[PDB]
Formats: sequence, C-alpha cells, structure tokens
Amino acid sequence: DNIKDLLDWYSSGSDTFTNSEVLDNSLGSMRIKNTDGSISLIIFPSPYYSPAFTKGEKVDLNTKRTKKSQHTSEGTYIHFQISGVTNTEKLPTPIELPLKVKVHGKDSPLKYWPKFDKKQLAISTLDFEIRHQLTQIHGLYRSSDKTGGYWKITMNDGSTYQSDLSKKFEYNTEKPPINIDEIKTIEAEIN
Amino acid sequence: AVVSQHPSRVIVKSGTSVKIECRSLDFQATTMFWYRQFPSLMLMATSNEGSKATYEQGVEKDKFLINHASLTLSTLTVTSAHPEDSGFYICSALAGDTQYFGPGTRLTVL
Repeated sequence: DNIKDLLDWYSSGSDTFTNSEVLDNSLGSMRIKNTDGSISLIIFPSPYYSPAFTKGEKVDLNTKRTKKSQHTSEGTYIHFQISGVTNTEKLPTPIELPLKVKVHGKDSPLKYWPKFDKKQLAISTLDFEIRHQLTQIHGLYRSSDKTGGYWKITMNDGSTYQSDLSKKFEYNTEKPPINIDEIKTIEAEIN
Repeated sequence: AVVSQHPSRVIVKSGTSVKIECRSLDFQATTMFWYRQFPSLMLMATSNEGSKATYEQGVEKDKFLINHASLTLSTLTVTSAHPEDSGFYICSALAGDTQYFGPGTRLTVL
C-alpha cells in the first residue's frame, strides 16, 4: 500500500551533509565525498534542476536515500541518494520558515519545526521537511482521515510551488533550489 | 546474548548534544530500537543498518539523529538538548522476533 510507503519515506530521517566536495558531475548525477569520508552517488533526474558544480567545489547535501547504503572494500561507505545538492552560502542568522498548517479547515500549531541557516534549499528538501512536520506532529499518513492535501510556497516576487500530499514528490520535474529568505508564506493543509 | 548502552548517566546544560551508543556484545544484530520511558515505554524510532531510521509520531528526525553503520552499533544523538528532553532512554536490538534490551541511560538537562 501507498499511504504506507509515503509514511515510511517521509517519517524517516534524511542525510544532512555540509562542505562535501564534488568528485564528478555527469548528466543526471553527482559523485560527492563527504567530510566523514563517505561517498554519495546522488541522482538528479530533472532537466530543470541539473546541478552544475565543478570538480573540487564545496556543496551542501539535504537529501534522502533511495536504497540501503553499502560498504565496499577497502571498506568505503557509499550512500545512494536523490536530489538535494546546494551551494554552501549561509544566512547571517538562522530563520524559521513561515509555515502555517491546517487540518480539516482548523489551524494546527507547530512543534519542532526547525530553523534553517542556509541561503538555498532544493524544493525536494522543502518537500520532505514540510511533510516531516506533517507526518510527525499532525497525523499525515497515519489514519484514513488524513491521507492527502497540499502544501504551497509563495515567494516575495509572487511565484509559487505546490505539491500534492496524496502523491510522491515530482523528482522528474523538479525546479531549481530557491532562496529561503524570499519565501513569503508556506501553507499546508491536510484533508 | 546481551546489549550494552553507554553512558548510563548524563547531566548536561541546555544546548548540548548527547550521544548514546547501543551495542551488540555477543551476537549478530539486525534492527535496533530506541525508546523513551515516562515514569510507560514509548517507541521513538526503528533503525536498520544502512538506512535512515523511521520515526514514530511525536518524534522529529533532527532532534534525534540515529547512526547505524555496522551490524553491531547504533548511536542516538539528542542534538541541542533541552530540559523537556530529560528522562530515561533505552535501546534494544533483534537477533538474526525477540528484542534484547540495553540497561538504559538516565538523562538530565538543565
């Protein structure tokens, strides 16, 4: 079942790496060396978000695993992941993104909604964090009552993004990371 | 057939990040679990080697990092810990569907 698969995906943890280094950058992928010596093989299936970082540049990872991490021999640890590579620029001070949540029409307060100190996040990362808040604190995917809905971001400059809580994120058509200090509102509704 | 949990006791000031290790001493472990007891026993997360942990209702992934890179060890880290996170934490592991439990860790945050 597919509400169960959404729950397992969005209620599990994510890998957050800082100042990892690009080893290779092919079409559709990146090969990165993390500061703990793990290697990340990351898939990028969208022609609208094709990371352009060159060999030896520093990147941040906020991403999810597509299958079980494995050891080689030597014994190098390899992570298989999807999306979620950005630059390393930081904001001066961490900020709370402006999330408001509703569950069947009613305002639901947040708990453990973290601050971010990065300038940009992939949309796929905004997806999994918005939905993590929903699955952990507000019941998304955990009863028949609460299995679909949406979130929608709105920027200072008018533009928007939305995802449908009833379905997987659209990795295939993901758009470039955005500046999070220019997010005007995020609204999420469970239905 | 026994699991260890170090440290058994932690006392730290708000904002400190705490690491607790859970180990298989004399057997081949697969899944490990992390619980928390309110003086009852609440499952927080389940963790398989190589994958990211799965978190139960009420538990936020980045407050409770879990690392689990070998069949023998898993590490919970309560990141930026705050007084309300004070309590008793217990780990267990399955063997290769019986759980074997660690002695636990008493945590005090001030």
